[PDB]
Parts: sequence; C-alpha cells; structure tokens
Amino acid sequence: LGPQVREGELVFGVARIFASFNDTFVHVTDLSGRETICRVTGGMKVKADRDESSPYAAMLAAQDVAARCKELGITALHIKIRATGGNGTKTPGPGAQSALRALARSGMKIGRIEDVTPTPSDSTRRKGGRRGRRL
Amino acid sequence: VLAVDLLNPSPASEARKHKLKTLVPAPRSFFMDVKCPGCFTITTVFSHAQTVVICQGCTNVLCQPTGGKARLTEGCSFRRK
Amino acid sequence: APVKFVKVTRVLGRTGSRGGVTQVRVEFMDDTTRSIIRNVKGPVRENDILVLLESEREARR
Amino acid sequence: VGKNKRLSKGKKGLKKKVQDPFTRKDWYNIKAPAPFAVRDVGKTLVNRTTGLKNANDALKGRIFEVCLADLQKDEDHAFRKIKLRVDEVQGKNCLTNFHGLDFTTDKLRSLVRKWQTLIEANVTVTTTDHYLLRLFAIAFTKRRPNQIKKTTYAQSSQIRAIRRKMVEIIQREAASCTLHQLVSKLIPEVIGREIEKATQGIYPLQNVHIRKVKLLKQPKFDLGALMALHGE
Amino acid sequence: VKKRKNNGRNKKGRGHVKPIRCSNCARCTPKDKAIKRFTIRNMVESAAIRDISDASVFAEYTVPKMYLKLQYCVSCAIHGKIVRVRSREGRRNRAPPPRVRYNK
RNA sequence: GGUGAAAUUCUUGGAUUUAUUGAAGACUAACAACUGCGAAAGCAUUCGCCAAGGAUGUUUUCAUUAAUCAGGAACGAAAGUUAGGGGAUCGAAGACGAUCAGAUACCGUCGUAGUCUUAACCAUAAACUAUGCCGAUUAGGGAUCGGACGGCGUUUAUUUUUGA
Ligand SMILES: [Zn+2]
Ligand SMILES: [Zn+2]
Repeated sequence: LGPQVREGELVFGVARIFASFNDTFVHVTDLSGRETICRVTGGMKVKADRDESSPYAAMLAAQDVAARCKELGITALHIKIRATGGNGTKTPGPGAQSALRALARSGMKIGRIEDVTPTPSDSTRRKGGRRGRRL
Repeated sequence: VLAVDLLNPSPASEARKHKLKTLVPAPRSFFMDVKCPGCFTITTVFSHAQTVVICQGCTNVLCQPTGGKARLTEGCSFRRK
Repeated sequence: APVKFVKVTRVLGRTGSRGGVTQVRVEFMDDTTRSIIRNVKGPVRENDILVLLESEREARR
Repeated sequence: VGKNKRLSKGKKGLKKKVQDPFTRKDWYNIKAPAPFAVRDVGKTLVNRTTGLKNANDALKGRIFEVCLADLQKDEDHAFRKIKLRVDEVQGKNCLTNFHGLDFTTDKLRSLVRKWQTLIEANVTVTTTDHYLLRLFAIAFTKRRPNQIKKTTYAQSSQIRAIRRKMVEIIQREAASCTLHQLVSKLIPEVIGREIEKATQGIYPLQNVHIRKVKLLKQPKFDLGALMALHGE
Repeated sequence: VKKRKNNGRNKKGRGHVKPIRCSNCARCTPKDKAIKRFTIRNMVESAAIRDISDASVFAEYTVPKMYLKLQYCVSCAIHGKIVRVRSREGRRNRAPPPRVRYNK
C-alpha cells in the first residue's frame, strides 16, 4: 500500500501548481516527473465556471489532495509554482497562493519553493495584432 | 571683464590654452638627447616620433611610437636640449 | 465543526460601496501569537467578541 | 462543472469495471555517486514486474532533480541543482551518475542589475573519457570602494579580451580530466576563482560563475566503471 | 503647438528603434516611449509567511522573492492609474516621487 | 478553452496536465541609458576573412587646388509586382459564434495571399527637429562619450611603464 520505512524518516513528493488566469491545477507526482499520484483541478469543485480561478476554489481542491495523498505514505512536498508563460502574463494567477497555504495548514510538510515559469529568449509574434484588443 | 588688457596675458594663463589659440602659435614639442646604457653614443630624438628609432651603434631600440609622445625604454635617461 | 472564538482589538476604517461593511482585525483569544484580518457587517467596538465559522479565508487589505 | 459534458464517453462507450491501479505498485531506493556526501536521496514508484513487461526496462532512463544543498548537507550551495540518471538496478536499489548542472532561476535574476556590464561565453570540450559536454560562463563588472561615478561600464574592446580569456582557461582545466575528476572541481568552484585571478589586469570583474553544464555524447556503457564509484 | 519639448519620446541622436509589446493590450510601441516599472516582491504575502515558516523542515527558512518588469503603452498607463495628469508648470519635473519612509 | 458574462471547438477512439527524445522555420529577452555609429532610409548572440570611415597627435608634404548648385546621376522603411526555394508563428480576403432595433464592425474559434530568402522592378511616408548649406561674433553652470597632457594616493598582477 505504502512505502515501508521507519517512524523517524519521512518520504518526499513534489507538487506542480499551474495557476493561470482562467483555472488552477494541483498536480502531485513522485520524486521524478514520470508517475502521477493525484491531480484535481479547480473546475471540479465549482459549479459556475466563472469562479474556476477564484481563490476559494483553489483551497477546496488543495484540501482533498492532502487527504488523498495521506494514505499513500507521502508526507512532505516540494513546490513549483508556474504562470502561463511563453507569450503569457508571467504573473501567477489569483489561486496560486490560496492552494499553497491549504497544504501547509492540513499538516503536510513543505520545503524548497521555486518558480519554473518558462521564459523565451526571443519569441515568435504574439496574438492580438499591432493595435491590440480595443475593448 | 569689461576692462581687460588683451596685450599682456599672464604666462600662467598662456600655459592652459590650446597650442593654436594663444596670441601667437608656438609648438609644445622638443628634441632630446638619449643615453643608452649599453653604448656611449648620443642620439637626437623627437618627442613625438612616429617611427621606431634605432641607435647607430650596437643596434638597440630606444623608443616605441604611440598615440601621443613616444615612450622610452625603461632603462634609459634623457635631457631636454 | 471546530468553531473558533475571536476578539476585536482595533478597527481599521470603513469599507464597502455604501459604508455598510466595516473591516476589523481580530484575535483568536486562545493562541495569542496568531492574528488575522476579517470582515464584519455590523457595528463593532473594541473588546467585542465574534464567532468564526471558518478561519482560512482572510480578506483583502 | 458537472453539467457541461455533452459528448461524454464519445461516439459509443461503456463504463469501466476494475479501478484503484495503485494496488500493483512497488517502491525502490535511489543511490548517489562517490564524490557526494549523502547517498540516499528519496524513493521511487513503479508498476510490479509481470509477463511481457519487465520492471527494469522502465528504470533505465529516468532522471532526478536534487538540490546540491541536500547532497552536501550545506546551505551555502542552495542555488545549484543537478540531475542524476539511472543506469543499473540492483535488488531494490537504483544506481545513478552525473547528468548536468544548472543554477536556480531566482539567483540568476537577482544578479543582473542596471548600470553594469554582463559578459557571457561558452565553449565545448571533451575529456579523456570520451564525453562531449558544454560549459557556460558568466561575470559582471565590479564597483570600486572610492568610486563616485554613477555607472561602471567596460569598453567593447575590453569585453572581447575577457571573453577570449574565459575560453582559454576552460579548455586548459578540462583538457586532462575524467568525468569523475571534473565533477570534483565543480562543487568547490575552482574554475571561477581561477578565472578571476587571470582577468584581474583587464578589469576587476566580480561574480565569476559557471552557469550550467550539459553533456551531448556518451561512450559505451562500461558497467565496470559504474560499480567502482558505487558501493564503497 | 508642441506640448512637450522632448515630444514625450526621449529619442534624439538616432533614426529608428525597435518596438515592444504592451503588457496589457499587446500593442506595439517604441521601447523609449513605454512606461517601465520594476517590481520586487515575495512569493507569499506577509500574513501567510508564518504558516509556511512553521511548516518547513529546514529550521529557519527564507521565502524567495520574485522579480518582474511590466511595461505599458500610455493608453493603458493612465487607465490603470500608474501615472496621472499633471499641471502645466508641474509637467517639467522628472524627479521620482519621495516614497514614504515613516508611514505615520 | 475563452470572456464583463456566454457560445462555436476538443474530449475515457484518454482531452487538459506530467517527464524524456526528434524535426522544421522565424527571432535575438533581462544587461539597455535623456548612451554609441552612419549621407539619409537604418543598424543589438559568437568567431574568421575582405575592403572602407570619424576624431585626436605631429617642428611631415602640395600651395588656392575652395562654397553652393538649373538640367543630370547613386542609395531610398512598409505595402505591392515577376520567376524559383521555404512555409513554424501571426494574419488582409473568406466561413461561423455572440452583442444589438439593425452589426457586412469592436469581442471569440478557424483560415488564403503575405510575413523569410535568391535574381530583377517600383521610388512613395507625420521620409519630422514640421527648423536648407558655408563662415564670424555674443552668458553663467554642472553632467556625459572618444583622444592627448599634468598630479596626490589606493588596488593589483613575473606585478614596474600599462589597466581600474
Ligand atoms: Zn651602443
Ligand atoms: Zn496597452
């Protein structure tokens, strides 16, 4: 069911939070990125689809991750926040910080926060035109 | 100002103006005699020489050209003649 | 539900579009170290006592 | 949202029967090469070995991101992360060796500042062991304690002199080394401190670092070499 | 009439400069004309630092910062109240505003 | 997914998300500024080759060889045109979804010419400092880029002279 280990030691995971301006993703994998352990999005919790990015929805989605990952044996997480990136805003969305607290309050351990948003050295042309969205 | 003697500027004031903007133009370069340690000869060298100067005896370099006034070899002495 | 009790120590201006809402800083009166920011609808004085159903929402500014 | 699905399962489908795929997983330990201090770095998960699907084939091309602070038990090296690639699988154990190096994102953004000059260069090199790997370098101008002038800028002619000096030093140091030998030089930052002394005459040039290293080619597997560093 | 001596551009001594993309409406403007703001902030807001601090496994911990450089066209600059209209005499004053260092 | 709010569209024929690897074309972030070069248009990753240019320095050389120019000639952003190569991204025309009394638009999902390059045409821009070119004189100040000269110190190297 879970990894056999002495009571003193604790096993580590990594959480990859993708927070855009339209939705928020909570994703837990093993130490490497190959195997997914749990994943729940903000749209599963809210029923009005204009609140998928709301900070309230991120808290609910983050809480049951700790419950679902508790019996697997994993007890600590690494965190990697990322924005849309590329040609996007590069500013993490409103739900980026709400989800991080709910893992800490639920009782899980935290270490090595980092930001992994991908940035281009020189990008292709960006959507919109030369005059932008005129509304 | 408004009352100045233009005919007789102080010598200190003429040491700061451009070489061409004084009352009468005058060069600020000179010739010099260089004492090579190796030999006993005397050579006349321009202060702003653009070419590498070779002494007549023992064939030793005495100066290296540069942007302004040529720099002498470290082990050499000169007098302004 | 593990309901918590909080007490008001200072009031920090009046918010809202029409001044109905007021913003106060509360104290959990069981762990004196912790302190958060909350929002209240009615009139509030210092040393007032409030009952909080959930203690993880906080408020803007 | 529950009430948005229209096509659902698709053109035509039926529900599933068996669930909870986590009942057939297994856990393995991960080890570390010789130069690093601590060897245990965590746990890994995989499907149980079965017919037509051996477990060892899935644990031969995985890489892990481990912060250098954990390996050396020192918080000074808190901005460098390196990768370890699994090669051989003993009984409930995975063996790994060096696979690269890279700075953290936040440390690099704090270094670059206005009214300074940024100098960067790169060069490929191969070791006595036929490893083809590439190195990056970075440096910045240094202010003087009694300086009054606002900006410290170097002339582009001086920049090329420094850039030429960087390439010469890197080739000389990595000319006669092995991959194990080279890694032992990266963690004490020997390259950076040696570069600073040589370029002292051209310009002060504070904050010399090796930004990242990645390898391009590998020789035959040579299982004998892997066991030499492991199991000490 | 000229409203500004520098034409509101800051470009003298050259003929052309490559444009950039606005961070809000994705418009194209010359780089020297855009309004640029550099911001340094923490990963988490000050109320949430305590919850992260006592949940760590590294004794004392310091949350990292985040560094951004936003840059806008003038149309998006004064609608978001980044800058605002000044008086005729007050226009010619380019000193940065004195940030409050006491905060009452 | 996307929006002020929605829809068109994709999805257990596994969408979205996660790690490793490959191919193709375009572009050179941060450093980057009341800073540099060019007759103007313009020009920003590294290194090799080729010819050209400004300023400074000079007790070199020629001795009026000069200024501006009707007609005349070279270069001249973007779009557009003629033949091949290339065709990732954006996107005139076109097709749909909403809004609206109407919406051939502003907003959203697709998408052809074009966007890139070689060999030839075109010769127009708010091509703007809305300010033609050469020469003389007229007031105070502190910043800055390139070269030379003078000076008290600090720093530093196979170290001095040089560089900061
Ligand atoms: Zn002699
Ligand atoms: Zn804008």
